[PDB]
Amino acid sequence: DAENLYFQGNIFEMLRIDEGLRLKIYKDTEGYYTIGIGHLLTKSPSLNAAKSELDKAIGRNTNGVITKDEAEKLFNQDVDAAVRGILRNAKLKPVYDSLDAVRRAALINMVFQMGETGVAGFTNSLRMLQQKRWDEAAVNLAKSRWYNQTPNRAKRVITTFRTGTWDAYAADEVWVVGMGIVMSLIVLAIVFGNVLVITAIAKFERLQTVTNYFITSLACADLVMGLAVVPFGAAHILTKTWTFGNFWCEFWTSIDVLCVTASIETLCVIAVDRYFAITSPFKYQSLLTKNKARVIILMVWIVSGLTSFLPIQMHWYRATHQEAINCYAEETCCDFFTNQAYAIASSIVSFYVPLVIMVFVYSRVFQEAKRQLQKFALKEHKALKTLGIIMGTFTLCWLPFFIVNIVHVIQDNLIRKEVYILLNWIGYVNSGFNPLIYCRSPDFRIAFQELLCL
Ligand SMILES: CC(C)N[C@@H]1CCc2c(ccc(O)c2O)[C@H]1O
Ligand code: NA
Repeated sequence: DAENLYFQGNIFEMLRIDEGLRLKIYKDTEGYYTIGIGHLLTKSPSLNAAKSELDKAIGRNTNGVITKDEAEKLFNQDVDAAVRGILRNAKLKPVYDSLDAVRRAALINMVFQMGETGVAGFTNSLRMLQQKRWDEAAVNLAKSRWYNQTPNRAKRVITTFRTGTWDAYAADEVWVVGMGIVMSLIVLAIVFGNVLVITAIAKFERLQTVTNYFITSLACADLVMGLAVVPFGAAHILTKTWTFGNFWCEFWTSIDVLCVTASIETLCVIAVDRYFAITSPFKYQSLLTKNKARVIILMVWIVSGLTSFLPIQMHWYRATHQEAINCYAEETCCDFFTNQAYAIASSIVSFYVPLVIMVFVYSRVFQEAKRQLQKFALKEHKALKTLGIIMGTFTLCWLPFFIVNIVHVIQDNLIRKEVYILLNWIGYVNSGFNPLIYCRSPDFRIAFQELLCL
């Protein structure tokens, strides 16, 4: 023994990967009602009949939703029962003893998906496993109804029978560290680039323009993103729990909407800023005093703090469904749950209103470039590439999330929890992209050369 590295070999982890933990009732690949980790509730298609078995098996009014503690106990029970059925059964016991440790898990994994009676119907494939003809049983087992309905999970178990090793599953562990180091590169990039932007404007007179005053507010929201928002969410995803208590859960949730709102509303302020600086250069400097710009900065942070802490810290954002009420009570749960009132209104204030203003002025900056005092020249394609990056980058990062942000409260279980977090993180990396977009000026290009080399 003496093995506490990561990924031990066991049926416990093997089944977590094939089943996945899911606290609310759901229809499996076939359509049967299931909960927890691959727990079959009932074959009756009525959801109320599924709750009745769950409420009896739990000893509580679950409302179709169980806690992460209850799911683990149903998972060990279904596992311990699959072994008891292998031992009570005539076809399975000889093959279970004849099997080695790793291939015993493959036999338990079938019995926990199909029952003792079902796994025992593989008379030929069990006869092949009996004589240790792994490659021949792997060919046989790939011809069955079981392979046909869940080819992914069957190919993994069949490979575990064939090779006798966990390579069908051990590749899962490489994706954990690869996700982690990628998160570390994201946190370093956002903090590196945005601390550099804020510093160049603070120490350097040539960079204290009105347009950089908005750049500074953008880099401030992006800096808090990489110092506060991103790091706790990386610890959330990797630990698969929340270790900082309930109060810090919502105030991490509060700082997140605070930054993403102020970040995008600043990008909207910049798009209008350059529209006046480009199309009306002379009034743009007469009207927009450094004080008037600072008031515009306070409007964004006041709209953002009202759209982020005020709802969340007042519990207005909260959902009412049972998995939401449980997560609000779990100290270790910090999953995001909202009502359709908040998921919609925040997307308008955070993303959609700024998006429309931005799609409007940037396009108008080019329509009114045409009606000037003058030939298919090269600097227009150069400028056309530049704004395509300014709007192609902002769109690909946040549009996929805020679309999904609206849909996940319109038709439930249409957007997997997994995808909602990935598109959310795909938005988080906008904060690292921004310094590489809005700070390409020769004045910045010099301040960055002197801040680093000299
Ligand atoms: C809860 C944290 C972890 N993610 C949020 C969830 C929705 C949301 C974001 C940003 C701005 C908004 O307006 C939002 O409604 C995302 O970052
Ligand atoms: Na909570």
